[PDB]
Amino acid sequence: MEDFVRQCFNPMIVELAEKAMKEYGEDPKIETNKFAAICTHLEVCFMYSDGGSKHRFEIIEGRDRIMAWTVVNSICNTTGVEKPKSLPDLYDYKENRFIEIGVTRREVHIYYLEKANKIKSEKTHIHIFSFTGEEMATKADYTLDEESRARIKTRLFTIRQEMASRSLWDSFRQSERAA
Ligand SMILES: O=c1ccn([C@@H]2O[C@H](COP(=O)(O)O)[C@@H](O)[C@H]2O)c(=O)[nH]1
Ligand SMILES: [Mn+2]
Ligand SMILES: [Mn+2]
Repeated sequence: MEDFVRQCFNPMIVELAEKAMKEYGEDPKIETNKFAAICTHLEVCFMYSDGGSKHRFEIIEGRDRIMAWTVVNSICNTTGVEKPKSLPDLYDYKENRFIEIGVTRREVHIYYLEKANKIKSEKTHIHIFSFTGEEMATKADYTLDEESRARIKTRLFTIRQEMASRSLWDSFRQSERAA
């Protein structure tokens, strides 16, 4: 699986993923499934950000903590939006809301509930994707156009197919744990 992650994800994503894991005392070389998951989430966030018009989104995920909060605090001060308890994935300038992205190896509804439990009374929008073309979003408001969503869903399906071709899918699919 390590060779797979290095092969299918761009180096910027891989480096960010490795850093995140190490910050948690985890070795990307050993907890490979987790390594792949972080990379996948990151790719989706970047793809999602590229989905709208130029300037539509601000990417929060993938930034170091100080920079991430700086962006979030800056957004809150200027737009008047309430400050989230934990870092969100992106900010939508058009809808003026923060977005939390989830990619799940399980089922979208369960993952959405789990995300919602963390967010609570939070006003953050939630968008969940699966590797099998399913998606779930807050108030069924999908934010992006179908073509954009389709590209993400296809890429995820593709990752799944590639993993399966290497016999890595079964382990990967079973490595996601509940809240
Ligand atoms: O402390 C953390 C925070 C996030 N994640 C992982 O980072 C990715 C993105 O998290 P989120 O933006 O969906 O919370 C997911 O694979 C999630 O498990 C962790 O492993 N530990
Ligand atoms: Mn995040
Ligand atoms: Mn996320």
